[PDB]
Parts: sequence; structure tokens; C-alpha cells
Amino acid sequence: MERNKLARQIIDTCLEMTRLGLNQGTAGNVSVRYQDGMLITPTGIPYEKLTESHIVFIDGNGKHEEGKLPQSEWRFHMAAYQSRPDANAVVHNHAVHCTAVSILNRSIPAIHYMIAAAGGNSIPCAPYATFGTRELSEHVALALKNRKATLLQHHGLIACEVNLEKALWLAHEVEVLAQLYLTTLAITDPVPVLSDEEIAVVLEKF
Amino acid sequence: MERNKLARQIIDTCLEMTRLGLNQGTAGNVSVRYQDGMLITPTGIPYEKLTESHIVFIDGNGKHEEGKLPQSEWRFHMAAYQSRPDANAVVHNHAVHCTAVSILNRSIPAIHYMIAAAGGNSIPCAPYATFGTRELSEHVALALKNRKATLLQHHGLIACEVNLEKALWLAHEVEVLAQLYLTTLAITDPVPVLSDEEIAVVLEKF
Amino acid sequence: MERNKLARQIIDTCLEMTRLGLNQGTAGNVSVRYQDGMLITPTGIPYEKLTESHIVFIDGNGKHEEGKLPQSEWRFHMAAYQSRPDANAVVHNHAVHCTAVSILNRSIPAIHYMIAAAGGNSIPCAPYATFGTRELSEHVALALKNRKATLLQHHGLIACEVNLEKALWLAHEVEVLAQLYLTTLAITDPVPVLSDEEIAVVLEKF
Amino acid sequence: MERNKLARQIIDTCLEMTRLGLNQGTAGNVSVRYQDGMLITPTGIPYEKLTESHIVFIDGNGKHEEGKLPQSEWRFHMAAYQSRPDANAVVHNHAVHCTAVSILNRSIPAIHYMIAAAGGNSIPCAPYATFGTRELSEHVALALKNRKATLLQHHGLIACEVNLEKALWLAHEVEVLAQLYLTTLAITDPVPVLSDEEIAVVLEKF
Ligand SMILES: [Zn+2]
Ligand SMILES: [Zn+2]
Ligand SMILES: [Zn+2]
Ligand SMILES: [Zn+2]
Repeated sequence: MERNKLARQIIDTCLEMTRLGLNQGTAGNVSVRYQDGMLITPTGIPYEKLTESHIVFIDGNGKHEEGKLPQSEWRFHMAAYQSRPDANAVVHNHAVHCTAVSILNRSIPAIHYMIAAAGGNSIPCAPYATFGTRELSEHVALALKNRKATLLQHHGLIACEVNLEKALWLAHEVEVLAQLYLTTLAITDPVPVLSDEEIAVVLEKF
Repeated sequence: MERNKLARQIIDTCLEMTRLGLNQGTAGNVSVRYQDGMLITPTGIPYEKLTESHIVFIDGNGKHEEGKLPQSEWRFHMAAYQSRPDANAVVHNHAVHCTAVSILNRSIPAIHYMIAAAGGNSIPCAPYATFGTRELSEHVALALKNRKATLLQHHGLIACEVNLEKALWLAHEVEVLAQLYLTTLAITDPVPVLSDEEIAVVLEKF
Repeated sequence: MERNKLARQIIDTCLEMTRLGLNQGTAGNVSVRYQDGMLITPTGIPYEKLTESHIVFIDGNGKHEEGKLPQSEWRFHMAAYQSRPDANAVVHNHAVHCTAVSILNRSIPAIHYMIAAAGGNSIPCAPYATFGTRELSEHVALALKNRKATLLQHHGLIACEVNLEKALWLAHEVEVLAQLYLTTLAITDPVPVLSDEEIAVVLEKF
Repeated sequence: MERNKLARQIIDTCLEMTRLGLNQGTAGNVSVRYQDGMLITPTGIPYEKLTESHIVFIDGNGKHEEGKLPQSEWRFHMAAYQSRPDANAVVHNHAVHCTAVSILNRSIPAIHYMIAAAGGNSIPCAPYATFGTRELSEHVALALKNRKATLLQHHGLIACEVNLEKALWLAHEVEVLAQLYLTTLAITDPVPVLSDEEIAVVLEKF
């Protein structure tokens, strides 16, 4: 659990996120909880040119490490860590299906039993605020109080979990749920859902 | 036809299922008929970390082999083997188009002549029941009486055949049929179908 | 222009057709004009297991070479060669967008200037008849009189051209046109088209 | 900044454009500003067979280099360089989502904050004119006056930027925006947009 090992894992998560089709260009960013702050990828460096030296340490006070590039969306990663003590890794991306649902400003309802992976019977959609603002941070903190993932209106997705592998796995499951929702919404609105009783049973089993 | 060779084949089927885009994360599972029970993949191990030692033998009585991980959906694989004596391999996944049709709770009708590959003029959709329950097992057993594949409402797909290669091949053909159905349903409902007379001719030819 | 070189080229076309996402499983088949008949791939052998020895010579009289596997759709390849003397290679597949348009039983109209690549202002859709029948052959022969590609209702696509590379290239362009048509049809029906005057200009330029 | 290095970069951009799924077959073409004209890829050579010797120099007067293949869409690349002095690289392709929006003859409105990457609150759609004509060149020049990318009605996309990497990056972001727009248009028309006030804030931040 030293810095260089975590940096390697962050870079591998970025590569896998791109291979799964969730990250295109420079939209995504990943972080892990570390010491009193987090290690995060910088803005604007494509995944394939990322090296261990690019990873930035931002402390608990928001001070950025000397000589590193900026990460313009760092504030909502820190908001996730403060809102969910149990989160140790945060994945952000603008995956296409998640993002399309966020444009409609809809939560994803219980259309499939795997919705329980994010903690409840829905994937919420937090209201729009400019990237990098305190306002956006507060909406994210409130959406993650009782959920491990949330859509960001007109923006994309945030998913958090106990480690990088589970956070990426969750981000991918939410993109699958978003694709299922949009595909079925085009045919019938509203889409059939499982009852709260049924999701309660699934949550216990998980 | 020894255990290690079949284990290898199960792992290769998992890899191919992922390459074809039918399996994402840990949703899919594959089994083969073996001795008095079956060999199956365990729950929660991503395809890329699967080894021969992970494959679990579950006997005819439902006893799990010592020291292996659980497979929470094993009951509907055993239900398939008991319902269809001719089935020697079972593929389960949550492929996106198959799963979207299962959310609509519709059977796939005879929109293409390749629907006859599953045995008749449709791909049924079995009613929802919690994963791992006897109730879900009974719905699957009834749906597979006269069909080699079935959708599972709010869940995914089950396909069975005489060997692993044909079972995967069938699972992929059903995902293609589901994509054809959703794509055309978005434009016109209902979608034009081939008559029962025409499917009877195709079934004889196959 | 010896048999072994053409067999190699047929196998490479099969591989590329799969890489482009146009061919899945065992649905596609490819042929080239050769001596008094054609060389074609057999039914049921997946692309990855195809060898030079699998390629079948079918003469002008329809006699199949000794000891080879059958090709159940050979008749419409021969119908293409007889209908279009200029065709030297024929590609058949069940590409998803082409096939979805064929289920709707619609021709693809001039929604994009590249429609002229198939010879006119449309991609026709030939009426359904059972695969392998003389009836299906006659519908294909008539559809290809003035076009180099045609959809097959409830079935898929046939594209022909002067060599294997151009035939595959055309098949891919028709799949792109079909995807453009279905994507726009879901939003507005009918879809805006270029006038016959404009397609005439493009045809001259090509 | 010698010719051979730029030729290599053009070929690598072509390969990456194909890997990202933006270019299929021979539809796309790329250029860079060079001396008094530009270096561009020729018409009809598939990306995989492109060599450094294929790259064509077209001067400021429109004279083509001796012994090279033609590039039938060269005129709108030159129109981009003359209209936008700051552009040093131009990417053209017929990416499917961009092209479908161009068939509808719609601009892409501010459905996502990344629309500001092209310079304003929209991606315009320039009116149809035959490829290779002065008329098409004039429509492109006018559309790029205040935007770095534009759709071409019934045709495709043009994107320009300060170097090849940023031009490709922009082309991909516009294809993502087009996919978001079509996916949401199928569910609700019109699609919710960010206000001009909000895009003004984002533009300043960028
Ligand atoms: Zn973002
Ligand atoms: Zn399942
Ligand atoms: Zn066929
Ligand atoms: Zn073009």
C-alpha cells in the first residue's frame, strides 16, 4: 500500500476503463483515498501517455502537490470521500448511456435486480452545477449519502467503492443499467420495474 | 472427456463470451454436464482471473465440492439439465439486448428465420423470481421444455445445447435476434413476422 | 489467379468481415467467380477454423466438388453471377442493421450521397423466400439487375463487385447506410432524402 | 516539422481514427497546414495500405504535386485553412452519429457542457452541396467562422484545431455529443439544454 503501487493501479484502472468503452479521450478521472487526502489523475493527459509521475497527491486541506498538473474536478472526489467514509476509490467518467440518462434528468429506477449493487432501488441524478464548483460538490455529497453511484445532470457518472476494482466494476454495471433503461424507454415509457419488496430481498442476498 | 479438459473448455467459453460482448464483469456463468452433476464457474471471479482450480463440481444431490466458492445461480443450471436430458452445456449471461427484451416481458417472435435455431417460432420469456430460488428454477424448467433458450424477466438469458461451442453459438444468435427485435420495435409495433407455415419449413431444413 | 491464392483471399475476407462486425458465427458466406463456376465457403464452419481445404468448387451446372461440406445458400451466389456478368465476388451476411431494415421490408432511400456506390438512388429489398430455393434465387437475380447490393427480407444482405476487397467494402458501406436509416427513422418518418437530380450528379462523379 | 515526420503523424491519425470507430473504409481524410498549402491523404487508399509516399502536397494555388493520387474533397480542407488562420490540422469523416444528425439537418444544441469545446453553444450543420464543389467550400467556410467543427448535411463531419491530436480529440467529442443527442431525441424532442449563461461560464473556464 505504498504510493507507487497505488499509482500503478490507478493507471491500470484508466486503461481498463477505456477498454470497456466507458472512457473516451480525457473525460474520465480516477482517485484513491491515501494518507490524509487522495491520489488522482490530472486533467488533460490521455490515458496512454499517463505515467506514475503524473499522479497528483491532494491533501485533506485541498493543497496540491508541488509541480503537478491540475485536476479541475478534484473537489467532487474529495466530497465523495468526506460523504462516504467507507469509500476508498472513486471513478468518474462521461460514459455515453449514463450521460444520456443524465441529460433527461431522470434517476434509473429498478428495471433490473442488479440496481441493488449501488445500495438501493435506484441510481439518482444530481442536479447540474458547473464543474469544479462547491455547489456541484454539495449535490454530489447529498446524492451519495445512501447510494454508491450517482448520475450528474448534463455531465456523467460518479461511482465509489472499497477498492479500485470494485469501483470500476460498479461504474460498468451502472452503464449497463443506463443502456437497458434508454433502450426500453424508446419503446415504452414508463418502463416496468421490480417492486420495493423484491429489491429488499435482493439487497439482503447481496 | 476428463475434468481438466472440460475445465479448460469452460474457461475458454467464458473468454469467448466476453470477446463477443455477451458477458461483462461477473454476470455470466457456464456449466457442463459431468458424471452425476455438473461443473460450473463460481460467482464473483472475473473471467480473466479464472483458473482450472476455481471450477466447482456440484453433484446430482446439490452437494458442493469441498473448498470451492459458491455459485448462487447453480439451481437453474441443474433445472435445465433435469428438464432437457439432451442438454450437455448451459450458458447464462445478462447480454444487453436479451436483457432489455426481458424487461419488457415479451417473447421474441419469428422476425427472422434463425429463430428456429432455438427449436420453434419464438424465444420465450420466463416470469421473474428471485435468483437462486426454487421458484425461478421451476419457471426455467417449464420454459425449456420445448425450447433450447429462454429469456428471464428482469434478468437475462439461459441457452443450452449439446456442447459448449453450440451453446455459446446459440446464446449469440439469441442476442442478435433480440437486437433485431428492439431496433425494429422502436420504429414499428408490432414487428412483421414470418408465418408458422414458413417456420415449419425452416425447422425441417435445419 | 490460381485456386490456392483465391482460397486464401476468401479466408482473409471472412476474417475481415468478422473484424468489421458484419459477420457473427456462421451466418456469412463468400464466393468468387472461378473457371466455369465459383469457389465458396461451406455452411457451418466458423471463420477461425476455416482452412484452404474447406473451400468448395461448385461448377456452372451446380455440381459440388467431391468430399466437401455443403453450402446451403449456394444457389443465390450462382444467381448473382448469372445476373451480373461483371460480378466476380459475392459477399453474404446477416449484418444487424441491414437485417433490421430487411425485417421492415423497406428499401434504403437516398439519405446519404454514398447510396450511389450500389449503382442508383436506393438499396432494394427482395421479397422473402426460403433459403436455398429457386424462388429466392429469382428474387435476388431481379434485385441485382440494376444494383450491386440488395437486402433480403427477413434475412440479410447480398453485395457483389469486381473483386473481394470491393465487395466487402460495399457490404460495409451498406451496413453504415442501414444504421443511418434506422437511427434517423426512430426520430422522424419519413427521413429526408437527396433528390434524384442530386444522385445523378454523384453517380457521374463516381 | 519536416515533411516525413508530418506524413507519419497523418498516417497515425488515420489509424487512431479507425480504432476509435470514427472512420470506416475510405470515407475519412486528414490534412495539416504545411508551407504555403497542406499535406493530405488521397482518395480511395484504405488506411492500412497508406504509406508516406501516398501523402499529397497541394499548394496555396490548388496545384497538386506530380505523380500523386487525387483527393476529391481537397477543396473544403483548403477552405477551412483560409477561413480559420489558427487551424493547423483538419479531420474529415463520416462518423455514424455525426452523419445521422446531419441527415436530420439539425445543429447539435447545448445538451452537455462539452459542447463548448467547439467554441460556442452549438455544433452547426452546413447545407448540402455536392462533394468537391466551390459551393460546398463556401458553406464550410461560413460554418467554421465561429466554430471549430461543423456537420455537413447528408454527408459527415469536419473538425479543425491547432494540431492533429487536438483535431482528432475534437472530432471524437463531437461524435459523442451526436450520439448523446440522437439517443435522447428518440425519447424526448426537444432535448433539455443548458442555458447560454451556463455555456458562457464554461467557455471562460476552458
Ligand atoms: Zn466530468
Ligand atoms: Zn444472472
Ligand atoms: Zn443467409
Ligand atoms: Zn466526405
